Amino acid sequence: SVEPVVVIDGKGHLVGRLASVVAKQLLNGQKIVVVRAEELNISGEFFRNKLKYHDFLRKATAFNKTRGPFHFRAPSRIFYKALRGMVSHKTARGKAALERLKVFEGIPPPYDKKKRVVVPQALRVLRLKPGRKYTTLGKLSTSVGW
Amino acid sequence: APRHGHLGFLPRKRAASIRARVKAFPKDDRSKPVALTSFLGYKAGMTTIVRDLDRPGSKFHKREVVEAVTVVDTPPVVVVGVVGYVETPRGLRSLTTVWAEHLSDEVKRRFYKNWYKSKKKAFTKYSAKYAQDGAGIERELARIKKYASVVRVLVHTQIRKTPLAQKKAHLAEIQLNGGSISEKVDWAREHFEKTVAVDSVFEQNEMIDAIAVTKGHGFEGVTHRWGTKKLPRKTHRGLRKVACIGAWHPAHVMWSVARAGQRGYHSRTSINHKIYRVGKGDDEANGATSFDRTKKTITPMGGFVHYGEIKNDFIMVKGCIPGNRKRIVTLRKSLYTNTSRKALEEVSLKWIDTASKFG
Amino acid sequence: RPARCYRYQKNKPYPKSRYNRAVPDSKIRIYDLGKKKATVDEFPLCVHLVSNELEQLSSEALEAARICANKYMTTVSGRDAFHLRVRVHPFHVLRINKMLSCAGADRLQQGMRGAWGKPHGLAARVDIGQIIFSVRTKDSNKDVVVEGLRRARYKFPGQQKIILS
RNA sequence: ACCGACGCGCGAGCGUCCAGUAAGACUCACGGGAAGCCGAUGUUCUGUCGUACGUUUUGAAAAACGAGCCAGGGAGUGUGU
RNA sequence: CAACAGCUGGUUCCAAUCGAAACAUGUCGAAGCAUGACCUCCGCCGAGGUAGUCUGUGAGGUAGAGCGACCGAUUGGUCCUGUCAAACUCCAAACUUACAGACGCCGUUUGACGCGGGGAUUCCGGUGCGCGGGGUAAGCCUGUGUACCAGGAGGGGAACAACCCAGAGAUAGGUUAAGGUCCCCAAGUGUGGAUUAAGUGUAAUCCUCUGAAGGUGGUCUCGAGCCCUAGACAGCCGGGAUGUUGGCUUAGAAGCAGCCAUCAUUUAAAGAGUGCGUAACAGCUCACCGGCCGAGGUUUGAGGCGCCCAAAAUGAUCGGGACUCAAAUCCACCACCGAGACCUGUCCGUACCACUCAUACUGGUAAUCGAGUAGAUUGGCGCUCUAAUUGGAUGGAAGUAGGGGUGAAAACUCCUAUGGACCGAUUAGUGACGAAAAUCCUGGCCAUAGUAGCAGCGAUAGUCGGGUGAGAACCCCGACGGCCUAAUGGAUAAGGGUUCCUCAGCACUGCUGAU
RNA sequence: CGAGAACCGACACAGGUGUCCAUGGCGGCGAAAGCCAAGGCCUGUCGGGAGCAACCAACGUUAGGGAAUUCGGCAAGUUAG
RNA sequence: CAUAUCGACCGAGUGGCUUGCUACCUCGAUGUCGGUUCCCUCCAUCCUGCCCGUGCAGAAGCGGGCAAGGGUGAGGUUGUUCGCCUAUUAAAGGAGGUCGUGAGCUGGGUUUAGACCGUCGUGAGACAGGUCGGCUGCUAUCUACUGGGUGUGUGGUGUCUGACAAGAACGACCGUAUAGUACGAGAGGAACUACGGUUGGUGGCCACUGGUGUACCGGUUGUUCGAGAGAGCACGUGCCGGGUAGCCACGCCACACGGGGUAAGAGCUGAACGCAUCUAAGCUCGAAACCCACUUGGAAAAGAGACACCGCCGAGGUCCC
Repeated sequence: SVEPVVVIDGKGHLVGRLASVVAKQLLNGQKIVVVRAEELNISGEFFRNKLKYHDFLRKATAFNKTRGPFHFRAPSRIFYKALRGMVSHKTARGKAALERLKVFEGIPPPYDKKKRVVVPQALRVLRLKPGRKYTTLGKLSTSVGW
Repeated sequence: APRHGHLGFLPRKRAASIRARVKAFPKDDRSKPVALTSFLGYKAGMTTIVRDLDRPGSKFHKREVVEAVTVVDTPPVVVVGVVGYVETPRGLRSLTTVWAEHLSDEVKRRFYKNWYKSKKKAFTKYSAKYAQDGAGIERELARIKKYASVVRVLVHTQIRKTPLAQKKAHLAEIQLNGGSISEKVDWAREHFEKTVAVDSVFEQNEMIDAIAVTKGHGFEGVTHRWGTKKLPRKTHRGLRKVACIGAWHPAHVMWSVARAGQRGYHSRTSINHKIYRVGKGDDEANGATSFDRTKKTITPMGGFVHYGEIKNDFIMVKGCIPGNRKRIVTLRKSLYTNTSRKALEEVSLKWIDTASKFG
Repeated sequence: RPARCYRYQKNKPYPKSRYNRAVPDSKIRIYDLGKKKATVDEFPLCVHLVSNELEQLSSEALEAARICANKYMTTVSGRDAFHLRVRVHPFHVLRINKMLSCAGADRLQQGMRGAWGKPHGLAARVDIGQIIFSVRTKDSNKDVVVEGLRRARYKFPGQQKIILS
């Protein structure tokens, strides 16, 4: 498969905070993947999350025709896309370290060994006085067809 | 608008192959498999039938005409070669085959009897190179250890007797859906060496999708493509031309909107064709009937269409689409979608209309 | 209506009756309500009516917003209690687009110079904190008069503060 | 600079002394080494900046005007006062 | 006749110093001029000058305010009481302004201030801010003061004439400004604290960033009233007496439309009843009564973050991604990033000083020099032929093409190829003497394109053999098949002018080919 | 030659340009149509191939309805000697 | 009885369909009005689905919420847009796209040159009066889209997979049973569910009916071939009568449900706040709408796929007929 450099878990983990790291590191040269896209969460929700996202109610998909653009539906692409943002994807080391990063669908990570968390981008979803409903990953991409 | 025509089938090219290739297959439980989940021969034109009404809640339980319709001539057809497929990621890919040492004496064209020396044109399926086992073993081993995917069989409809057809047989693989796998794998192996007919997977009353390329002409204008409005009178004299297609930033229009192009041709299935009858050409009667070796039950006198007389195995598929036409080749299926429940093994078929097409 | 390019002061003086004629009469009934004469001033309970804004309410604004006000002041038995006072008068005259002066926005017309807007209406103006129209009596009820002005405000372009006694 | 010493400040902290208490671009010398080895042209990649030119205009990349391209031609001169 | 135009277009080399006006008066004048303002150059003069501030001596009636101070508006009452002003004023700024002294700055080799003279350009402006007048308003019209754009780079603002920083010689190192530090993107996923759950917000200014007079016991913070250990709220739990439906009134009026009365009894306590409710009753509630543990309770105002009044047309958006104990907001704070600005080395230009014949050198000063459209000034032209002085060329002139060097520049010069005979320089003359652009002129050439046309007409015309020939779909022979019938037949006028006939031909012409 | 190449129209131009043959046959009222002689021609001068699609020019036939179309029965049709 | 419903004054907004303004853009030219044809969109929903309220008995309504899947026409006058009128209909909504659409059509109106009338003018002539007639250029370079190929990137035959993409593939109505029932004094008069059918849309097909059918057969007028026979011409069939195949529509066939998750709403358990509470965590249901189901396309999805067999000196393929 792809050669990992530092594979990163992404379970309860804010997506951007993670992909705002691995897309820095990616830039420097580092190779690799986040897994557990699927459980990777962004806060604020169950509404202006479903919409302005990619549901078949978001209407992100099915948005247009021969003009695009199209978005993504799978939890992989959904926050792969986030990764492209925060990268000068178009050219240079941009689409370079870009290609050299993959997000994997996964329940517990498909590759054998648990991968590291990042500098605290953790859910801390327990007795969330500070927390509130934030649920995303698969779920957003589940309302939307896979 | 509504938009004219409907997206769906796209782009709307010509059709590669004049043989239908079913995208999907029924999914099954409590199944053999068939191998020939799909099985088909093809069209003769058709008349109409008087049928007893089946079993509705409704009062009508009497004679009523339905278009006993396009009787297609099938079969028998032979499955030579069950093909395994195994392993992803990527997609399905063939494994190894099986064989058959029977070789219908006509399956040279589009098959065997290729020149031994290599020809610039690619050679079709021909085989004298045989390893029945080895293929069997390869499949079995790549079963326990690796995987396998749904297995299917090659098939080829013979033109034993059809008006104007030849040794050429244009057949495509039809999948077998049995139970687990290995049970079914056995089934497709038994129905390997051997031959089949419609009266196998089939049944009167049972609903089946039907697929085939529509008959039709080459490129035509917008109006009789997806329908479009003709006129107004100005460029009325000229051909119907739709208003400009898209105007803005892209100079070109992807459009999805009214363009001239090929029509005719196709490749589309129909769903839930009922199959009112099953049949033959040999004489069989409950009581005395004509003798002196009469002919098929439903073929009009005067023959039918260009390619006439039917005298062998038939099928009647009411409300004929057929999703193609005269002497082409439709493929049968099982009814994947299904709506209403199945009817019966047979229908009454009180009367069949036999008359010269003309007149 | 609507009053938009009416009550924002972006002009300067006059009223001046010398200068102007054909002023419409005000449709603002008397600015003396309740029993006058006797000094209402001896009262418990106090006042209201603070503008909290800039200016120019038209007589159309005050005259149905003030008797509207009085109407639900009637509760205190016709002639028995409070005096109502209004402060400022609708002096101030406004003119509206008569196509001859300038161009563009109002107080400009067609051409350059020329028709100033023709007289149509008058409105008093007020400051950030002025008392639009006040007076009270002893606490008749909880404060019917306080209820008054609830209605009174809500027909003023400004957001008026009740202001406690 | 610290530290420590003394003196101030409601306090954070400051003043005075300690104290202007290795390294440091260039250049050179000795020794050693390099000869595609040290020092423009064509095309291309990367970085920064960048929507022609001339004219008209308050404002032109302009959906304001001109030119397809190139060569050659193509506009302040004479007398008198 | 090269008509005239106040109107459109065009007007060809480099560099250095200065550097506008888009306003005033007159004008058959408003698409133009002249004269002033303003720009520049030259000569003169000779010691003061005044863009800033302070003080002194004067000028002033706008802001505000007020009107028992004029004036004119504008309430009520039996003197009290309610309001106003561009064309009101008993008052009265800030501030602008004349003059002087003082400090500052500037000037006497850089000669200021000023005087005289030459040359202009210019008299369609625009934007921000402050003050305006008109107008519903405007990316409106029209003033004024000022700074900017025009004619001003560079950094920032997503992009963007005039918003912010900033005014710019070349090159180099360094530090900052505005702005920014999660990624895209340099620098923080900075510190202490609090709010927000709406993705509010991540939007200084503005045609541009809307939002005015939907909801939230999510959570945090702040305030106010009342009630509490004589025990609150729940505060919570439970209960909601007799005369009697009080008298009157009323259709009814029974605690609760209204008027009058508001006693008495039995009580632990209970109003001739606090509110809801009924047609009136009923019923609920308080008011009122009983119980219960023990400490806060309840009502309400405001703010922070989040959560779930407010409608628009191809695909939603803070520049995007995306963000919530924040990457939002407010109050503080620490460290960084980040311009051509500021500092710093060398060089260049310009001005001035010293020396000098010199504007040639050399040394020196510039914190108080270095942006620029129109325009003024100054250093660095080309063409023809004549003459004097004087040079080059077949060991390759001029011209041409491509390329190197110099000059602000017009333009000069060299190298290579080509070309294959003429060509310069200096000085004095002479005159049919002058590029990127003008729907510029002439020529040449690419794309367009192996594209359109060689079909359409009431005349749809050929085909098979053969002849000739280097070559034959269309030149000729035969056969077969057709076309024209007032004409595609016959004879002629005009007009053409050898197109007629023969022989030889195919470079030209023939809508393909051709014998 | 006297003209769908000898004339005028920039051309081997579907245009324009006078006179006599008006007694060739059938037809019929006819110097009309249509067909055919005599006479002239295959030079209204590019060809070859695909059942030869879309689209266009001319045009034929369309069931039932019959101007509902449209500014308007435009266009076509109807009638016919 | 504010708040079933209607709802002034005043105040705050949103949209960008009307109108006005800008005199900002274009006068070396951005083709007019109306119509037509063809595509997309907006709400802020007219109908249909699911809901809440009622001044909700029922029936019929009225008002409000979610919701854009589908549907939402034909004619008479007028150039008209607009609007008036008629009969149907579930209803016959409105608006944006250079007042969408002239390198698409039309050319009836405005607004050239001709002319008449009225009015005004001494007159030429005029009119924000009326009227008749009055022209529509271009071979597509780029871009855009609809379809079709050749290559490049990541041995062949046959059969498949499915990332994604399209759909309205279905919408709606009438009738019968329910039932002359519930509800109601009576008059009147439902529903769930099960059936039959119609209409609009969609796909396909021609046995049947119908159209065409200058294939064909016949009748017949004129004329020419002497007559007869048999024929030519009469636009490309002279005309009339009939009509095979094929192609067609006016003909015929087929086009669900159901499941999952939601909105409005109806509820459950349930605290904060001992009670109460549909909500704060949790949960049961619940729209024609969303997803699936179903039809169509789809190895160029660069992770460029899978399987079986044949084959690398001959498997297959192109040409050929």
